[PDB]
Amino acid sequence: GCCSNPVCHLEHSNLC
Repeated sequence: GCCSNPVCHLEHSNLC
């Protein structure tokens, strides 16, 4: 998932 992703977590460090 985007949240457990690196880049997608970077971008979405909100959710995660």
